[PDB]
Amino acid sequence: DLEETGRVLSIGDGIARVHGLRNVQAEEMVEFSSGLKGMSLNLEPDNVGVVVFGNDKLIKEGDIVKRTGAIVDVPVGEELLGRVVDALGNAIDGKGPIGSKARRRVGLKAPGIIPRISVREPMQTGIKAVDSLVPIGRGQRELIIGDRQTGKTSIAIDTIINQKRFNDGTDEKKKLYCIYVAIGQKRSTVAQLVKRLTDADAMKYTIVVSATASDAAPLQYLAPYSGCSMGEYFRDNGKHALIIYDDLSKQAVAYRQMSLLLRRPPGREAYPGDVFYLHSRLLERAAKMNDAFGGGSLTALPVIETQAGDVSAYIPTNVISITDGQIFLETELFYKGIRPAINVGLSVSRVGSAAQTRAMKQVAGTMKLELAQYREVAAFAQFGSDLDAATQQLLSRGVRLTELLKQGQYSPMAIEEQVAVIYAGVRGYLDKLEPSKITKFENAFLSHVISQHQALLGKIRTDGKISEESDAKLKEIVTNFLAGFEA
Amino acid sequence: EVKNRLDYHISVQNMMRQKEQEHMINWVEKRVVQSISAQQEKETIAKCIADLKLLSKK
Amino acid sequence: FAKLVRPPVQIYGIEGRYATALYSAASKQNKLEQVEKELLRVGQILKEPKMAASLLNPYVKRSVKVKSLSDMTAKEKFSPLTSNLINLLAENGRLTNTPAVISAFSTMMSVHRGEVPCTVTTASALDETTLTELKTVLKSFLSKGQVLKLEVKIDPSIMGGMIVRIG
Amino acid sequence: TTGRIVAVIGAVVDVQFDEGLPPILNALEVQGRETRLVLEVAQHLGESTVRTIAMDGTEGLVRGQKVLDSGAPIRIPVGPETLGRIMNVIGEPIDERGPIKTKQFAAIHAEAPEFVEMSVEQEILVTGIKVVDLLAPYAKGGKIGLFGGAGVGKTVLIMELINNVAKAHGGYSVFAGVGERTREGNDLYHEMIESGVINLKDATSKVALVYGQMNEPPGARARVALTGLTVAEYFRDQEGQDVLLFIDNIFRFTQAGSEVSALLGRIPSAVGYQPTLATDMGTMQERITTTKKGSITSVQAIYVPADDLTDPAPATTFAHLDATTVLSRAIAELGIYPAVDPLDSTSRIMDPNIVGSEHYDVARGVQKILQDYKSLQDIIAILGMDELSEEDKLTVSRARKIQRFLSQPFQVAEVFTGHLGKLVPLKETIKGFQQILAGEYDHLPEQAFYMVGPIEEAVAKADKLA
Amino acid sequence: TTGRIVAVIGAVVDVQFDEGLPPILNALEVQGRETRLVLEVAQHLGESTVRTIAMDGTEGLVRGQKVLDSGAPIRIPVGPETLGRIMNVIGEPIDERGPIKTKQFAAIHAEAPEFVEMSVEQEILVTGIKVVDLLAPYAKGGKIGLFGGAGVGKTVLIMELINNVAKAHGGYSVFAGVGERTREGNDLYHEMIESGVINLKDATSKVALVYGQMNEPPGARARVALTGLTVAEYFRDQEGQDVLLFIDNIFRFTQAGSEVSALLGRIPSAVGYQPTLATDMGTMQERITTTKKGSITSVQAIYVPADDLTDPAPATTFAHLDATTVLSRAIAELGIYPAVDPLDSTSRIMDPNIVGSEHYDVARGVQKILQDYKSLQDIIAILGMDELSEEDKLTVSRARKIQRFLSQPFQVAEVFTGHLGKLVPLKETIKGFQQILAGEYDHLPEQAFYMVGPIEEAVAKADKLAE
Amino acid sequence: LDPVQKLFVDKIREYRTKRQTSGGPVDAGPEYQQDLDRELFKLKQMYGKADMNTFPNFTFEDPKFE
Repeated sequence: DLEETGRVLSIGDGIARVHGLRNVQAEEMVEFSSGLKGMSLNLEPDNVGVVVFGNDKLIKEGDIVKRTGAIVDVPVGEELLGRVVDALGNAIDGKGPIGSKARRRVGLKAPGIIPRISVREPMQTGIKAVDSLVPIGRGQRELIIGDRQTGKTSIAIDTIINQKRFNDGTDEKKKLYCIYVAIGQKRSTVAQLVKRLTDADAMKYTIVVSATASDAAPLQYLAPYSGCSMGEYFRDNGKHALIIYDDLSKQAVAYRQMSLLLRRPPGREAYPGDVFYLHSRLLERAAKMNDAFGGGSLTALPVIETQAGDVSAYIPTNVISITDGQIFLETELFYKGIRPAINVGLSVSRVGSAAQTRAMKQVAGTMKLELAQYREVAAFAQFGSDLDAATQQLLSRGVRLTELLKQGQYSPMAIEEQVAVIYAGVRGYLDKLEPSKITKFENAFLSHVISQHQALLGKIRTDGKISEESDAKLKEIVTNFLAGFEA
Repeated sequence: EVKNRLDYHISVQNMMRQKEQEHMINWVEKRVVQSISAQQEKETIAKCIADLKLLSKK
Repeated sequence: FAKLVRPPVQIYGIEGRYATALYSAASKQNKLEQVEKELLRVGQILKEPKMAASLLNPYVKRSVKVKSLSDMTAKEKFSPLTSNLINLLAENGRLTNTPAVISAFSTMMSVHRGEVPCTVTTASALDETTLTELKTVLKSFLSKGQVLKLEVKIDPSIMGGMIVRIG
Repeated sequence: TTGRIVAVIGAVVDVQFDEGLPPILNALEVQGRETRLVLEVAQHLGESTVRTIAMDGTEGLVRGQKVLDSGAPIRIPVGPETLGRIMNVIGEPIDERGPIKTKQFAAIHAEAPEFVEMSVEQEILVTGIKVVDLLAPYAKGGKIGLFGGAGVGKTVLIMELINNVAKAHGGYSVFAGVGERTREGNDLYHEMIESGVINLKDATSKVALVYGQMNEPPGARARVALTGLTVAEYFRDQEGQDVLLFIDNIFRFTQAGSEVSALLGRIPSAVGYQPTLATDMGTMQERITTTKKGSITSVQAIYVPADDLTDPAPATTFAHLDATTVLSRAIAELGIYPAVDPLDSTSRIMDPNIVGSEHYDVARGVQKILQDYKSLQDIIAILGMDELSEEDKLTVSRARKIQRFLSQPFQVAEVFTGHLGKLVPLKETIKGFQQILAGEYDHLPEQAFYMVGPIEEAVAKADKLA
Repeated sequence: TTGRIVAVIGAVVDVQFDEGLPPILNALEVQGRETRLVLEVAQHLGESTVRTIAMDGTEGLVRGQKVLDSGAPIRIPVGPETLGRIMNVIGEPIDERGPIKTKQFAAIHAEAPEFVEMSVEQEILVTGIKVVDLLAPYAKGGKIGLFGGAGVGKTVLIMELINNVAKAHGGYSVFAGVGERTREGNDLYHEMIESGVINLKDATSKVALVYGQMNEPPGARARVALTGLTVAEYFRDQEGQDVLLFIDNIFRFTQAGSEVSALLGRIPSAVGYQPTLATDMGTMQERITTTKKGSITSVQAIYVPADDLTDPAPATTFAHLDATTVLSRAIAELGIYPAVDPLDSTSRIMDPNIVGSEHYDVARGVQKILQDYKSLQDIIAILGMDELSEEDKLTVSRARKIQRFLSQPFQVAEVFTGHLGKLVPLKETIKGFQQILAGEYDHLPEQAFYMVGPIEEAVAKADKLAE
Repeated sequence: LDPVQKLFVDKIREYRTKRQTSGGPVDAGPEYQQDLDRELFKLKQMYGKADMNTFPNFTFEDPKFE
């Protein structure tokens, strides 16, 4: 009845000093009268400093605080693959609730060394630039960084679309289950987004954990942890997961704020310190696992949107140092229209080689380096004036290759297409052409192969990798095609 | 061009049923409630389940 | 210093940080009860202004307020350590606060072993209950009183609202 | 129910309401208020005490004084009868024209609509200003934030927007003078009257004016926005409206919140800014939308705090901005009213993937060309056009035509433009510039494009000359 | 003695002991938390209540719970069996191969060894890597902090050193992966495993690994520091050893301290810090030494928040060091690895004496040229050229060659670099730059100097770079 | 009522009454109806206006081969 209940000792600021229920199991989400849950974070003796899920407007004091007697868990399952939920795994989709009714403590930890297994994986993005230059393997926490839906977000889509190929393929590792933790992203933003993902029907292998620009702060805050709990499920259940946290900048904000409101200070940048732990605890749980975990993965794509490219920015520094690289995107370039827009100098996978795909590596590995120089002379050299043809070419060629790393948004690829177009540049074929025509070339080039060199694609696909032979066929394609492509 | 033509009807029958549901429901609940306590046995069913707490939660 | 002794209820301390002193103090020397009754007495022995309201009047010198409010009067038979704690709450101004210490206290030898569950209407009514057995039901029967819609309601006691609450 | 003044430390009025503590957000009207002083429950501090906020002035706060719960948040007129009317925050004729009655009054806490309940997919509200739509596509339900040179007929323009849009579109308007200069609003008042955008004769104006000027205490200044919202939702859903919500000036919101926070025992985070800044912001932002029926499109005067926009507050704001407007003196100087510098008239949601490619491209061509022409403004500044070729001449000329062509005359500031204004549907608009791009009208007078709304009247006008 | 947890406000665990409080620092075993929840007494809060700290986290705790003093501070397994193992604080097998069965136990506390009991003035441990030794020669048994933004190949670099050096080194080593990505530690593990130096067949290795990862609750990360110390001390003195002590990252440690400082009911500090930072460190760093009984050359990786050094914590840090490796984010940013700011990475320990003057001087000229050279760099940067002095040009270029010459690619990590470019034994190093000082090389390239080893080969590369 | 199904009954017979009125369940009344009238009309705005109770028929043509 009210058998064992407690009275809201005080309330103001969404911080419910709660009298009673005293023997609360720690970090129990409890329930107040108001429907509302809170989680009893703070056990002071005489009261519970209670972080309130939902908000204090509702609230009236002395109100019954019921144990919920439950420690924070979030629902876990897979029926959310095909769903949008709020952070508590309750829908918001309005389809009624998810079939996923299993729950799982978000209070979980990142596995040990032995559990884990290192990468050697590729992990395909369908974004050429990305898998090539910031080559991706599965399990990895890596920073997606870019400045104000500068297509930042777009990226995630192309990859997801790329995972389509896997989940729509049959992948036993590449079948990357996407968990989209949407942090702070306004309802419109999300609503909008979702609408697309569903359209991308990628939603089927996709969870969307949703903290829009409406949430109570812990909720926004919580959302990743929710996601965190879930993705490890796949990972550990062999299944290969992808989580997009977008973005922790907001989460942190909420969280600091949460502290602050809790009249708990912060440190640096007004941010508390173990927000480092926050991200660590959050992110370390994304990993590439040993076989005991079905080998699986939770590949973590945290997103931090640089604020003004600022990263020295303590929390960014933090995240950066956690991530095994960053993909910084050159937003002005984006704005130059360049989509992708990348700041590849500022895009790194320190890793590099464990994370790549041989098909691509065969042209791209080599290219990356070569580009290292092109780019290098794009920047290094910088006048009006010409150098030598080599470099001049490198610039021209490079520039061509630049188009190639673009990808009019929402258009990822399977590996051979990428490699294909790349072959064309690397192997000298389209140094020739111009950007205006690159883009065109590619279109044509694809329809050409699409029609024709499906064989070859077949091959490349087969080996997952190039063959000189395939190359020889390629060689022909490009040359000939190239000729067809203009004339 | 056909589809729009059927879908109004569906979508209206969906919205209509909710608007009958909420209005039924609200009017329904707002009429009948009170007579409940004059069943003291709504506190006897509290006592009943409460005696099957009171034996049967120990 | 001492070591912890706390009569059943027991409390949380804090304006009962004193209570707890005597939840060890009274308790020890087991004039637990002497004082237990003292307190009761005190309560109304207290309640009227005088040399008490004295304090309020800031300008009355606490120093001698104790020697007046407690000298002749609060030692009228409130003394053991009882006047001294009076004279402590006195100093420590916890005099206006004292009722609550009694409150707090008084659930003590009896009510020390109180009755809690939060239960509709005039809910529990601090008594005593033995958790192994039911005690609950009994009580209810005793009465066919309280108020339960005005007093605690069919929403708690049996969800009048809940059926609303699903939607 | 009653409250006592238990503590006044300013307008944080510690009220002890002792007949329970009505949920935070409840409006109380304080009893003993000659100056009907509403307190909003902010915290239930306990002790049957709440911390409450004056949204009004004080004195004669004779202690223990009696305070009355209205049992709800502040209730304010909702319903159409507000149009043409200026109410204070607390929903009362500061038009000083007797009751701004409505039919329904509303407790003004009412927040963040469900994501599904929107038509989750939003759509440009057609302004008709060529430049406007073109450069910053304005979304029904959206937040567009108006950065802009001062007094430049920001207002003039705005008035005109009401005319074209709130008129031509079903657009209604709300003016929320948040912390504005009462005086400018006064001036404006007369201006509005004058402009006829507001009308008295009939109060069937498109705009209800709500002012919660500098005069208000922050809570009031802060809150005039929810109020304004509360109506706008009313119209939006209820009157199905595309409401135009002029929230003028949002900075004053931020400012109002931020101030209180500290005092409010809330850490007002970075820069002083209320730690909730975003949440405040968010909860509010989520109320701005094309729901299903109606859109509340927020036309946001945005003072550029510290002209700084990394400025956490603006940073947040960015999230809230679909389309961003900086009004530009540079342009203005060119006599071009619109004074819009278009490069600052964007929508983040620009793309051809998003803002689709003719528009975009024509535009791309335009921003580029105009700039390129601007590159030439430096280049020409040296070399003269003589040293440039006709594509440059062309571009210049076109750019220039285009330049003029963004100029659309004004009924209002016949003083600035020189005359009565127009209206321009989009197809014609883009076509217009596209046409100029086709160079069609040779470079038959380009000053023709000056202060002409549709492109044709200029073509025609070029002819009357030629 | 027993307490019951009375307040849990996070992993600051307030235990009210209902009777006797053992002195502060007693490791307590919580009666209930099988999640071996050591609480370390932190404060005697008064009235038999202690503030104790969970190392661990807390969810599920009933406010109530009984805590039984483990009766001492932490006892940890010590001795050699910790070599080739992953120990946490408690020396548990994060090797995950079962225990780290020792004889010896330890209070993870240890204190500063007597000043006289130290060695007084140490002797250079050369650092191999040309740039490095040259400008920063180290002392055998030295404490070096490597300031550097983590993870910039920062971490890579340390590993590479380890590679060169720790390999080159015999003795033993202690490795503490604190707060670092478990993921990297995982790889590393396997890498060591692989290396077989993490012997897969010795419980030992030659290296003990101690971990206090980021994802941990603070106490664990915090305290692993003492632990690691205890072990290394164990080896240093007891095993008489030349221990190498690798720490990544003290920054996270320091941070851990600071983070708690507030929660600890203390004031945090400037920037939030632990205001006790200094005492903590002073005492800690003084726990560190190379006494007579052995020597610990401790290579301590330092993440420097936002690379702010200025930032008081690093400001403090400096005291503790006697060799600093200050990495230039800019140089690193030039890709240039070596990336160091070496006019900031310092040792007074470079000497005309100890390092002989040649080296030394060669360096002084270098330090100098470069030091001047930066100064302009900026001016000229915008202020372009020539209506100037071209002797300067000479230095600039030269500086640049030298600059490049410091660079050596990440030899091993072809995965990161694809490049090799070796280590330079010291005379060859001195020679190298000295030769550049002789400036003969100067009609030559610039990236020849970049990412290599022996100046001869670099020269070779110069020629070659000259096509 | 809390033989709980009697609260379902409590509701249900008022469903029984309401559904055993006309329109099935009504008493929603004209105010509901104006609301309906808008959204039902407003639907048509998105959606076109003709054969929402019959079949629409269509036509097939060409301009020129440009």
